[PDB]
Amino acid sequence: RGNLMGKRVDFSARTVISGDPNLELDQVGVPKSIAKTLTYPEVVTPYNIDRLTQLVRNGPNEHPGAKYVIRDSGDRIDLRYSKRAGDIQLQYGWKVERHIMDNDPVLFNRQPSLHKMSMMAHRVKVIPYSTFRLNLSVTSPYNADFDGDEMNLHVPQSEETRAELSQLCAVPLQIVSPQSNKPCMGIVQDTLCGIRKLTLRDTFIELDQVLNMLYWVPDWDGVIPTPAIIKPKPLWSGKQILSVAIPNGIHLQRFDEGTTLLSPKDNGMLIIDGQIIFGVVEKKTVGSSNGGLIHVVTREKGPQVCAKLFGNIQKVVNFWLLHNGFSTGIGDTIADGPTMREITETIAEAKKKVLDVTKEAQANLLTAKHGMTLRESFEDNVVRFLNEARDKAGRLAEVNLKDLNNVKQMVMAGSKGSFINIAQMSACVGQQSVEGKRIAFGFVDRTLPHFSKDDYSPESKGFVENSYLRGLTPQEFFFHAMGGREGLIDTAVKTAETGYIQRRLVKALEDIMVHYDNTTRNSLGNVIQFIYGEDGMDAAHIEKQSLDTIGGSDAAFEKRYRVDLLNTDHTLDPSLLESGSEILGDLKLQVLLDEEYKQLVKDRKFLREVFVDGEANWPLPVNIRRIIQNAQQTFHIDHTKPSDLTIKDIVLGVKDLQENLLVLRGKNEIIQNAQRDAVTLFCCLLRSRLATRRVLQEYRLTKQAFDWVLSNIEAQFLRSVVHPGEMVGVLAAQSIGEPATQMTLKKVTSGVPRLKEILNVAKNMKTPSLTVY
Amino acid sequence: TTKIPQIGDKFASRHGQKGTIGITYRREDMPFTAEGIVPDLIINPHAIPSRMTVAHLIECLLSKVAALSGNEGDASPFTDITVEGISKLLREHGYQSRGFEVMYNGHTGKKLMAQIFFGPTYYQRLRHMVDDKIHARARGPGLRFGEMERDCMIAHGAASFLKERLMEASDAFRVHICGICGLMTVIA
Amino acid sequence: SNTLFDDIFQVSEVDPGRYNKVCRIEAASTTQDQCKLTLDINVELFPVAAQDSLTVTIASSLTRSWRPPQAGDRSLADDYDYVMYGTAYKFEEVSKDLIAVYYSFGGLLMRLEGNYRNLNNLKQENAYLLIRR
Amino acid sequence: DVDPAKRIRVSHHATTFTHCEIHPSMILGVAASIIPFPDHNQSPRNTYQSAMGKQAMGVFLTNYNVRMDTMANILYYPQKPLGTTRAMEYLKFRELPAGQNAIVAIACYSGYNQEDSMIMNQSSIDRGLFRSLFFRSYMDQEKKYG
Amino acid sequence: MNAPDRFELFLLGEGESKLKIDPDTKAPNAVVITFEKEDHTLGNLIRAELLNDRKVLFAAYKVEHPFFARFKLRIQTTEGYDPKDALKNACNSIINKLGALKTNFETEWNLQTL
Amino acid sequence: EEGPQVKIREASKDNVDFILSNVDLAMANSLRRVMIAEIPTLAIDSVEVETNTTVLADEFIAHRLGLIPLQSMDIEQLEYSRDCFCEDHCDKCSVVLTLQAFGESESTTNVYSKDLVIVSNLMGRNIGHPIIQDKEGNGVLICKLRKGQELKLTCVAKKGIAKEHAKWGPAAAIEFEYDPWNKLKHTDYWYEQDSAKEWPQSKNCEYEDPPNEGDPFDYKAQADTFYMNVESVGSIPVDQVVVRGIDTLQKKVASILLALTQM
Amino acid sequence: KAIPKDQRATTPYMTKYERARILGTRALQISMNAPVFVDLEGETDPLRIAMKELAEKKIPLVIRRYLPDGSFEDWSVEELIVDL
Amino acid sequence: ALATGNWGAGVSQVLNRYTYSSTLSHLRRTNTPIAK
Amino acid sequence: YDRKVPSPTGEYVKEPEWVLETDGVNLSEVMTVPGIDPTRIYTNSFIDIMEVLGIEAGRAALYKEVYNVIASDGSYVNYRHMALLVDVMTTQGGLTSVTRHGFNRSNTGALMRCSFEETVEILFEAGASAELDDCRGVSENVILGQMAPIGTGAFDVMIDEESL
Amino acid sequence: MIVPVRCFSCGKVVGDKWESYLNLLQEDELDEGTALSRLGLKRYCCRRMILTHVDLIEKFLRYNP
Ligand SMILES: O=c1ccn([C@@H]2O[C@H](COP(=O)(O)OP(=O)(O)OP(=O)(O)O)[C@@H](O)[C@H]2O)c(=O)[nH]1
Ligand SMILES: [Mn+2]
Ligand SMILES: [Mn+2]
Ligand SMILES: [Zn+2]
Ligand SMILES: [Zn+2]
Ligand SMILES: [Zn+2]
Repeated sequence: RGNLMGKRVDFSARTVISGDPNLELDQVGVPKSIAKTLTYPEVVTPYNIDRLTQLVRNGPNEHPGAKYVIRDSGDRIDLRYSKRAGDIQLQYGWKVERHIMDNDPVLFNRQPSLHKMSMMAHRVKVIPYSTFRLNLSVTSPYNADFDGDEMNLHVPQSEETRAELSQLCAVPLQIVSPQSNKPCMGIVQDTLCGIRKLTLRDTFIELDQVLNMLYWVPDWDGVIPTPAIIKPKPLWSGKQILSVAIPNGIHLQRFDEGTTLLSPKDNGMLIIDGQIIFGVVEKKTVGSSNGGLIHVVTREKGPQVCAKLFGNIQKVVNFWLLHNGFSTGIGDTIADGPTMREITETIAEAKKKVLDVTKEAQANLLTAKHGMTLRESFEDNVVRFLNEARDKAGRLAEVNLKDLNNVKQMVMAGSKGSFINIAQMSACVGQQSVEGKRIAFGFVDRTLPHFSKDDYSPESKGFVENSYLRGLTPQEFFFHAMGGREGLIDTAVKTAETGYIQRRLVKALEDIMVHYDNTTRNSLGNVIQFIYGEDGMDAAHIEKQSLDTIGGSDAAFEKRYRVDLLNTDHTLDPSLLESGSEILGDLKLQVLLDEEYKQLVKDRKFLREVFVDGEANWPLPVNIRRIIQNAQQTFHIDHTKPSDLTIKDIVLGVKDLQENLLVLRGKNEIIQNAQRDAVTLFCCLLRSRLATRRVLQEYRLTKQAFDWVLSNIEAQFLRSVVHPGEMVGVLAAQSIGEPATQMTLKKVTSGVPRLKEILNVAKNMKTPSLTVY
Repeated sequence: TTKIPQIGDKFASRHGQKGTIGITYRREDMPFTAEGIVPDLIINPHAIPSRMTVAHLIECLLSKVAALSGNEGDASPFTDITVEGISKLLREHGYQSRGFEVMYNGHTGKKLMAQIFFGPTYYQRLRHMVDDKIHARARGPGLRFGEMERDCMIAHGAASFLKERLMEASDAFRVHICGICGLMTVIA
Repeated sequence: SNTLFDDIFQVSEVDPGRYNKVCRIEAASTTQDQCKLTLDINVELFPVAAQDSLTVTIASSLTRSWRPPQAGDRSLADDYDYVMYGTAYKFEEVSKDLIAVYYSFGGLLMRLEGNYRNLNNLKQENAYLLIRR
Repeated sequence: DVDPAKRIRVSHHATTFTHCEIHPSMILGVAASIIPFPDHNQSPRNTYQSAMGKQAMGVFLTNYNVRMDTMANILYYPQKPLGTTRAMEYLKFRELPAGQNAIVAIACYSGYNQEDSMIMNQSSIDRGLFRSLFFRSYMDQEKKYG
Repeated sequence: MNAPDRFELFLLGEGESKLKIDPDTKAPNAVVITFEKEDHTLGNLIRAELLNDRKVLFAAYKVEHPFFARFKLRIQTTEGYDPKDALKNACNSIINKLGALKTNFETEWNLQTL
Repeated sequence: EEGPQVKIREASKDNVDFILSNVDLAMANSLRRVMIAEIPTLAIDSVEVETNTTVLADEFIAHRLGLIPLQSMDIEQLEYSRDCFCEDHCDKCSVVLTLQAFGESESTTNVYSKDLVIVSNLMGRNIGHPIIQDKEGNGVLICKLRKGQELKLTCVAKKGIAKEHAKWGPAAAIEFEYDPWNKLKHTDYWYEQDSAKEWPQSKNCEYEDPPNEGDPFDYKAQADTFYMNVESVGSIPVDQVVVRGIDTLQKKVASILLALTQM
Repeated sequence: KAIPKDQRATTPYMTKYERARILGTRALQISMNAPVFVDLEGETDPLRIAMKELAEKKIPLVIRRYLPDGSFEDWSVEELIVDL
Repeated sequence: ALATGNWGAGVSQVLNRYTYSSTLSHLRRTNTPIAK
Repeated sequence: YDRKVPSPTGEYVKEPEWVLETDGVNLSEVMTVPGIDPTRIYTNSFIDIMEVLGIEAGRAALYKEVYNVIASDGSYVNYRHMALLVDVMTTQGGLTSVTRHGFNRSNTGALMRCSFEETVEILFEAGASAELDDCRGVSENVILGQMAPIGTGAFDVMIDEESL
Repeated sequence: MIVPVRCFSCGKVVGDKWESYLNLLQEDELDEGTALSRLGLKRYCCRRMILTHVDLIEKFLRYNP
């Protein structure tokens, strides 16, 4: 039982962590002293007889050394105490307990480990000074920072055990996690703040620095890119150099509010063939976002390339930031004198509204809503007036801050800070509260002995008019400390309660595994799900894709999918296809084209039943839009020529592909049907994306490009299928627990208390509600 | 025993925000001001927004002024001292009112495109240091692998590792068993 | 060795939009009224104002690394003042009966709207931009 | 016509006062009494400080060289904070400080001070910045009822 | 304890040379010299000079990790022009430039009254 | 004499306010760094404590001793202890000093740096003399003694550089500025209402021509003309810090040509 | 309880797990001086070699995938399509 | 009872001596054994 | 509430509808009231949905509840993880809790983790009941000195005799 | 304990001006600011060095053992 609690910890060290921008994402800085204590039993073979010999000579005191040499018979020779330490002849088959060295797979863990991503394998990088070092972007999954935190490093002891870490646990193989079918690692702090400044149009760089920046990227091919400016001075763009970091064959389109192909605001994102075309690079693109740069590279180029991308981007930006500089100070929290007069009036305006409701209530003219107290309606209105006031006063402060304002800058890049922050620092702090109400009359009919009895005003019950810049009044101070205290306490509870839930979730789902028949079962062999996640797919291979068929007017649906060769106005113009003019009035093809349409129209029905809401964006395997954009890039498709695709090509081809996307292979009737159900949704997506008109009119694919797209979808589909052996149970529990730990905060029980009320199956709920339409 | 500040030691201001030394740089490499002044510490700007610790930015401004003027800086709560009031005095000393200053990069001598909030600030050295928590338990012939560490490896699917990390040193004794009765009653 | 576009433009609006070095110009066209142009320009290295006249040529020549001197004294194939170079992500809008293309100069965007450029504008990266006076 | 810089306050609607606060800053205890401009901080961060302060190095007493206690940390060159409090006077802080007024820069530099970490001037560390003494005393005896 | 000695910042350890020259593969006429026991003082200096030479196609320097005292210098030059020569031309140009400054200073220092 | 250009504004035994001109920022900055960290100097680097009844610990006093500026005029005529062919230290590579002080009077006895006594043979070279600049000839106050307290030490000075430890640094601070008028636009000024009105104008703005309204950005103007000001710590004459700095950098650059040679 | 080489419903593809254990077992044998089946073009690290053997399909191993009911299918490494 | 902290507890503790103010603080501490 | 519905032309359009939220629950009876839509009635009490609408309905509510608790903080979790939990809680035709319901196990084995200071008592009951340990857990396999049939151990590796 | 020998930030010798600072206060009755400035201490880093020191040795000296 002692070994069931980690009492006998052998071959592992622990220390303080530190961030290091000059280490690769999968590496871990292991201080020489610690690497001299941990060992790995390596066998003597002609592949290492030499190196092993050198180590043993270096002994236990010099780093690349060893501590013991075990002989065939099993005899141990202590290299520190042995009249022959420097006189040994290694024999094939002998063992040498050498110190850990560069690139050895080691398990790294930050407790509490409620996330498989809290234990990832890292390559060893032995360095000087004490303290374990990490790349800034591995910080989020481990949920650590560098103000005292300590993590554990574990050294695998066998050859099989070494492979298991690097082939399953390796940091790169975790970037895109199944918890949320999206990356869990991305660019943070400085690099994030610095990357946005770098990408701004006004950001240009001179030759002297571009060369250094280029050279900082180790995967650079020595080809100095041509300046975006050649005129009176060869000037480059931030975007230009950043692209050296992004590998070829990457595409990323993202349209924001008014983003156009000429995004004036330098909005959205557009990276073609590994070169940014337009848009400032920030959290939306480089963050752990769903369909961002990181998600793409991982899938498009693989985990190793993606891992290298973290380090490349960080070197160019950190370097660029180290010579540009960024700071923050009191100044950044000061709003315009006129803005302050607009803010103070906004607040005074709210205090007038509250004053009118009070008079109204004191006169008894105010009426309470159904099932609500007179006093409840009153409070409800005053708090709304006051929060409304804080909020609007906050916007005034934000609008005023310039694009130079550092606080505003960190918010635009997505690296620390938010609205509520600016609003409280610069303008009004807001209404304090404890247990969802304004500060209560703790003394008789008053909040403090400094007020008069029965004072229901905003200053009386906790409204903090002042900002942090201005400083709180002693009353605002105490009120805010009462609000604050509630947070410290709730956090302790939220921390104590969630930790227990996380362990109950694991314990209950711990033995559930995906078997070779795609079935999900528990240790007894009971079927929990006839196919995992009712689709037999691996969550880390699922991406949010829009199901077009479902939305829009019927006209728009028909204008996009309907093809009528028997109609001069609804056939495929001869310019979209060679056989264009001879397709007209082709009875036989039209029959084929009506089959495709009826099937799409069926889907529209089907989808509108499954998603009654009408929601079109749903996570699925095999990102079709990307495969298509890639095809176009790969085959340099020109929208100025008619394709060479036959109609039978598209229809029959799209039809044939659906027969190969396999989840289940059983030859019996039951399975073949279970196989049709599990691929129904993806198939509805497929048909809407490879509808003949879409292929010829929108994508302009050629017979070659098209053919390529099909085999790709197949290879990716099969690749997105769940692997038998997946401990899907434990995964599920941790996926519900880890984020449930991040629940620190209308009148319905939610948060942890609700979850604990759900998982307990309590007969007496706190807020038994009933919604009746 | 004398303890010189190293990498990993704790430090913090009187505003509820600690931090360990990530690294040390010599004066040459440190960014510098026109007057040749160099920083003893460098804290990150991203540690400002979320905490909303305005007091820290104000302590700095007040401290800069106090040191230049020779007067003690009143940072007492609930008084009429103001940032604006503190800015004027700082300005009267030749510096930009909001505590900002121009700085040059130590590697090139070239300027920084941004001005840095620069000023003195009180900092506390905390106990519990690196060399007092460095544990490496790897006998030859926190820091634990508990139930949660096990669940993790389980999700990774690393059964070999799980078996290796939990197999007691006890001898893998060899026994014989009957196929009819799962007992070790076989006389070998 | 080539040239793909040539014309003179009437600057009608120069917007700096919250920037401090680049402005987005939109000049009309001489001769043909169809032709239009929206382009970002590094004002610091070539100021621009309203009602000005800019001679704009696209060209595509006079991908190997890059060299600064010598060639910038000999084969000076630049009889202009402003010289950019970008990649075309050309979205031939085929708007009604006109044809509008797109160029990207390190983030600095450009867009022409005409129709007599069918056998002019490439469909590939390499595309310079020259302007004078 | 009030200074647009001062904090806003509510006008006095009473002529019934029976008492008056000697000084509002006295609602604090010894720890918070050491935080500069606490009325400008988010409430919870003041709490963190009142805790961390107890983990600082200073000069707990002036007779440390004579006491033989378990552990002790004496800051080499204690400094009195440039930004004090009126309460500090009675707390004897300026007499027995726990910190130094370091020149602090708020900047992204080499990026080696991210995620609540900090870069410290090595040259400063050489001239004694933040150096401290650390004493540890052991105790032992002899026989018992044997 | 884990911290390396201070002298290692400027003193070459055993088995170390001041210069390591290797042929760059990413490009022709390119070299990557590893300067041991030197920092930004020399790296940015020789770098800035190598840039004044027009027959130099490429010049950049970088210290891969602040823990260690060494930097990499990559140089690319026109055919026929040896990169090891540009480093010589740069070094000499510096030594001369500095020598002149030492003279001009010891001169202006004399014309002073204090 | 063509090339770099010195143009001294002020000069004294402590500071050298000058104006480097016609040079690359890199060189200017490189020299700035060399003066700060690589100019040889002598400084206590070993202390033998015989008697210490003072209120201070050994390492505490030791630490301070090493910080005491020592005469380093002929520092070049003193071999590095690590090079010297002797065993440990000798007059060829080190200066030995002693400190003996007793609390005799009733009033606190101050132990200054003047009380240091050289016990090794200086061989006629200006070196090892504790630097003094206070109008009292006392120098740096090392420690203080109460009647009865004693302190008998033995310091061994050694040649060293700041890179190894700041104590060995001859420089104090080094003002450095260029382009007082942001004409090059190397920096983007932060402001609220007015960039110019809010940012204090520099001393050097007078020594230069204010930009002219109409003139468009001069995109070719580089960074030359740097307004410096060195300040000596005393172990070496102000002018020397500069000169020797220029020389040291010159040596490094040379040590490389020699490397190419034997390469 | 054995299943004919025909009628196998299980995936033709190797699972990340199968591959991980195969690369681990095989590397254990290589580290123990066991003979190698692929031309060692420089590689010395056992795992690095094991991987080369997997690609060139020269690992004489067989995976016995058991079904929840007791039965099992036999797939040869050579046979298994590797794409993870 | 004064050495343990047992009364009928942790009523008595070793005086803090980390920093002067930390000692002051301890001497003015309060504890509540075991609605809001 | 605004309701996303298909407009007569096909495209989804918002159509407001009056809805009633109640404090207290009596599904079986409110559902029967005239003028309402029994087809869309609902309650955050999945237990009542189960006893009145059946287990399957219960599963869906149990899901919607868990989902909201997480979507509440703007967080997202792939459907499959919450679906798995909801299924485990529903397999036996009832609503089984996850928070340590059984004073013995959850789905472990006797030879598994030595829970409780007395594993002996658990052994007695196992003997008197003829308990059969499948040996699929980690702990149970640890004691047996074997790797668990999980992930990498969910299959066996054997030498091949076909490769020429 | 006692006047640090050099200023932490720049190294400017400052540990030889404590007594002077004191006299400039008592005997010359000058204010702190005006005093530090007459001691050649212009940059706030050096100024703080003396202005913030706490000469605890005086109280230490007051012990007999
Ligand atoms: O990535 C991060 C890290 C930290 N934080 C936020 O930091 C705040 C607390 O900031 P602290 O500085 O007190 O936390 P810490 O992480 O150093 O604490 P310990 O090591 O002592 O446990 C908390 O409100 C937390 O959510 C984030 O929001 N995101
Ligand atoms: Mn932390
Ligand atoms: Mn933190
Ligand atoms: Zn039997
Ligand atoms: Zn000697
Ligand atoms: Zn100073």
